[PDB]
Amino acid sequence: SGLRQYYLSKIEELQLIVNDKSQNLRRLQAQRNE
Amino acid sequence: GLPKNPDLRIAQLRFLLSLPEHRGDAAVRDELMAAVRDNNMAPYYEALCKSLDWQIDVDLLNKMKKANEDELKRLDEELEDAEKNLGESEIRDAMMAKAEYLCRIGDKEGALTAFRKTYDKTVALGHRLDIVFYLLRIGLFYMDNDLITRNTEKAKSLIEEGGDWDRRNRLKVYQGLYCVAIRDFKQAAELFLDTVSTFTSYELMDYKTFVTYTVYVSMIALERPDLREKVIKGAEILEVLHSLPAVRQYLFSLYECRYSVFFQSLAVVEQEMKKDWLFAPHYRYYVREMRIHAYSQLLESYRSLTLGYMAEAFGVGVEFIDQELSRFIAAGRLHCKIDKVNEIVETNRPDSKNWQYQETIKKGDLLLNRVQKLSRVINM
Amino acid sequence: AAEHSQRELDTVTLEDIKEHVKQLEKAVSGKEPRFVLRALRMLPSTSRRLNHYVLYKAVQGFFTSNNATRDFLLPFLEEPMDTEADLQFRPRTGKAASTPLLPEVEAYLQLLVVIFMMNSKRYKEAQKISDDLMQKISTQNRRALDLVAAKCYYYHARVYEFLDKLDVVRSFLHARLRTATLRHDADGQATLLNLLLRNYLHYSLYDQAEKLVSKSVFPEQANNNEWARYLYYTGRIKAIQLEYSEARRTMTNALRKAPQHTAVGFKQTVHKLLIVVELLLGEIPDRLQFRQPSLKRSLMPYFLLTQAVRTGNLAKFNQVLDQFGEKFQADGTYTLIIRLRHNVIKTGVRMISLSYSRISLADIAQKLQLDSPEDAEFIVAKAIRDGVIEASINHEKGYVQSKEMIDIYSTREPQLAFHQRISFCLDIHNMSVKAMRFPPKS
Amino acid sequence: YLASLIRSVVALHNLINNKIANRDAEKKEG
Amino acid sequence: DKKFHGILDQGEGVLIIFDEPPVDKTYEAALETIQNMSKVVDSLYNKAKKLT
Amino acid sequence: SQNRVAEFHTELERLPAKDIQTNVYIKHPVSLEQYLMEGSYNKVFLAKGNIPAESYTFFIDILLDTIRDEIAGCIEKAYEKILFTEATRILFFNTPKKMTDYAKKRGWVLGPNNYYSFASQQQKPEDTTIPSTELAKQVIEYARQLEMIV
Amino acid sequence: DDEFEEFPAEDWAGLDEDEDAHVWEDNWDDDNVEDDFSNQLRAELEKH
Repeated sequence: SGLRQYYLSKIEELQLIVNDKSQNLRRLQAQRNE
Repeated sequence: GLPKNPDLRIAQLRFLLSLPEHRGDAAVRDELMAAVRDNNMAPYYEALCKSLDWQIDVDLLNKMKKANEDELKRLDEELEDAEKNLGESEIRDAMMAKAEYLCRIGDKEGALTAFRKTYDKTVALGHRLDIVFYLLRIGLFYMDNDLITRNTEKAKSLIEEGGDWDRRNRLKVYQGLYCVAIRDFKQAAELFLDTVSTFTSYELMDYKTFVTYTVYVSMIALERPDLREKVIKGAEILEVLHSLPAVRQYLFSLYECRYSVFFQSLAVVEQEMKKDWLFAPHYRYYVREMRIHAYSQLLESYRSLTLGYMAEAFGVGVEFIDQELSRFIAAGRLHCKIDKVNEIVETNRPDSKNWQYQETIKKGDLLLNRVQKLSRVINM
Repeated sequence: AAEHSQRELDTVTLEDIKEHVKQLEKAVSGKEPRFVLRALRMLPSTSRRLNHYVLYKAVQGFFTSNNATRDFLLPFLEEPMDTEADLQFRPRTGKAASTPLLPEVEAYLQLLVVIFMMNSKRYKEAQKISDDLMQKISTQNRRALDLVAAKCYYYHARVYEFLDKLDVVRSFLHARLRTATLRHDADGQATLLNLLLRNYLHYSLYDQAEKLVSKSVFPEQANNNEWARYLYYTGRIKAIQLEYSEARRTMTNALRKAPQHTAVGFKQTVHKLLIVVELLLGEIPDRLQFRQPSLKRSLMPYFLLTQAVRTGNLAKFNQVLDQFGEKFQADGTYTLIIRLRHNVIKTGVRMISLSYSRISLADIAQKLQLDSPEDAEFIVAKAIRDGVIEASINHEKGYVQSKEMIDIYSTREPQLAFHQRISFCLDIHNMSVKAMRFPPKS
Repeated sequence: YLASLIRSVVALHNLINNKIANRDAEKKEG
Repeated sequence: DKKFHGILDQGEGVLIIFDEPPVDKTYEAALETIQNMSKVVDSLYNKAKKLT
Repeated sequence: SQNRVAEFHTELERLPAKDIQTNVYIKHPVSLEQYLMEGSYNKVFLAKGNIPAESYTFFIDILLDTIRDEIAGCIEKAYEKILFTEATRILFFNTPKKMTDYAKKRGWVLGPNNYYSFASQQQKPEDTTIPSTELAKQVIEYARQLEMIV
Repeated sequence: DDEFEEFPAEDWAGLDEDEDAHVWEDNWDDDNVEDDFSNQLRAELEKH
């Protein structure tokens, strides 16, 4: 009830960014391994 | 070579009677009646009478049907006798005879089904090609477009399997007549010129008429270099042209730049295509395109030009040439800009580099649109 | 006899719905929202073939966790007609049946329900369930739920239109658009912009739509289809105002961005509007389209209209407008074709300019079947003012003079154009090599 | 510009081939 | 018949002479390559179906 | 009369159809606008005599002045060195001098009598300087995107 | 696909049979009514 929604939306932003970044890094590691 | 069945003279006369200004010709009507009486085409007589509201000569039709029935029953009896004991060949001869008679009397469906039955029974590639050529011919008589395309594809497939090359060239002539029919004049010119030395399809038209069609289409589809190196030099087109002063003058006038005489010739060629059965559809496009081509020929070697000079070269007025030129510049065809205050026709003809740049823009834009669409479509 | 075939069709559809739910589950688990879009490509085929039996079995098996949703969904569904060979479709096994269903799967099920209630001429119940679904979605907050939410808003709009209550939902769409543009979704934003434009058009409220479009920004990553819809609506709104050329350009972009095979009605719409706008622009649209089979008989009014505009004959224009009048009005263009009727001269003046490099004004008056040459004088001057023609009037001799042709290549235009295209190509490549995923260590 | 068009087409082709290979590997795995 | 280079000027009785490279042989090659890769994109599309 | 044709037509959209070609009272705006679209300026100027209601009469004047500015703009953008059978003739002025003040308001040279230059040349921009810095940045960016790891 | 079922197609109430169904190339100019070009030449010659 206290400031949760703000924490929640901001964590959602960080989560989306980190997921995209992890996919990018997976691809990039695959290329470097090859 | 092949039987003159169906007499495409009959198609030509039927068309001629169709025109209002040729419905009442006693000579043509009598000629057609003689043709019907000589070949006894009862279904054709009925279809003609129906379309024309012509009084039926019952006295003559009675004996017409009597003879028709007699011949039909005789042919069926011969087929039965052959099939009873004779195997192949004689039965095939009888079935060919049945199909041939049915086509002669003009019965569309009967002759067509008969030719199909003969084909299915026929295994001889030469005879298969004979059958297909007959089917193409009848599809021409009735301008049966779907039948014509199917038969042409069938002939092409059989010929690709391998066949006598006389029949290949015959297919070339048939395709050329068709392409003339459907206003694809370029292929018509190409095939007609290629086969100028191997026209064996006399069932279609006299050799004089084949060359007349070939020249007519060549001067609208080919260019001046090719025109010189095929038409005006060819040994054949010249040897025949010794008996057609009109077409020879028409061609040479365009080529040598006798423009007044060229127009005088195109006037009567308009008529010689309006009266025709295979060209009349595009009788107002061919003349107009040829007018474009002449206008762009005279203007191919003149930075400027006095409208009076155009008139005196064409033996026409000034208002007329002005009208036609403005019209065709509207159409987006010709490359020039008239000036009225002083009668000059100064040319504007476009630059090469800029044209290449513009075409590159257009084509590359098309390709980029496709590549973007394709990139997106993979995921959605 | 056909009953057995229908039964097999139902079984295969049940398996297919199982497949879509599996795909949604994979997408929700694996942090790949785009993986649902696979689940959301075959909706039209499913809807065109769905059946009550399939719906009953699906809702029975999938909603193992009997919740108020189940009680709200079953009653509308007709029960099997004394089914005896029922296989009791049980997609959820053991733990899966006990555990709660995923928000995305449940949203997709509600979507199939509302679609089926739409195909049948039963709009009230469909609308009820749709409000329930909207409440559900708005209550939650998830990504793949958002991707499905896109089409849920599309279907909410479709039902509200089929009930002719389009106005009443404007605020819901507005707040949904606000939340979306706050949360950084792309497809949802495109969908809600398109729906808002459709709502604004339905009631010919053009000034409000103009403000809205001029203020919001279309996200640059949408589908082909949402881009097509946005482009059509913007083209229509401009054509209704006076910016003809941009309307023409946006429309052609749309027509070039639509699906190739389907959307016969959409192509019809854009083509008729394109014809009208070009005519309004003094050009002549090409005759190739009119004989295309998919638009042959749908444009005969416009075929006659152009035949009239070229050889301008107010008698013929009036005949064609009057006869095919109710139709024009039905299309939603009548106003524009009227705007044409008083501009029939423009085609002629553009023709005169293209054809002639200098003509006396009296010659123009003779050529345009006008009154004293002052009228043609004025029309030409206004034209050159508009920008449709490039020339210069000079009466002291009494002739209007066209401007020469300038060399485009020597300038810097070619460099600019090729630079833009090169940038696009490099971007295509970067995206393309980005899209790769090498999961063999999956 | 021509060079870049060529390169874009080739990279797209590579993406398509990788996608098809992934799909086939999944279908075989499923 | 392209015997030489130039064009007349009727009325004024002049005869201009110049020299023109009507073609450049580096834009034609580019246009042909664009057409060829249009055909290649068509082929990729025809091979994009399998993905569906 | 306020030179807002875009709003003119946005509003025309709202109303039904029958009133447009049936209602004499609304016939005036649509018909006058059609007359202006067809370039016909004599017809609009003469059409004052026929009016639906007397209240409009004030705004007929403002429309007349608006179209006068419009014709001045057409002449300025169009034409080369004045003429058009004398300014006052096509400006529909009862007195030849009535145009002097309006010409003064606009940026007209006021040459020989009824002979004012509009400067349609627009300076004829021909100077070119080869903007290079932009081109160099463009090319280095091509190279950047070409060699970076993506 | 995303079939625009939202947008309606054209009604098939009348659906009159094709008048000629010719398919060669259409072209815009074919609509114009000329005057039998030979006739125009003849009239020119009569008027000179």
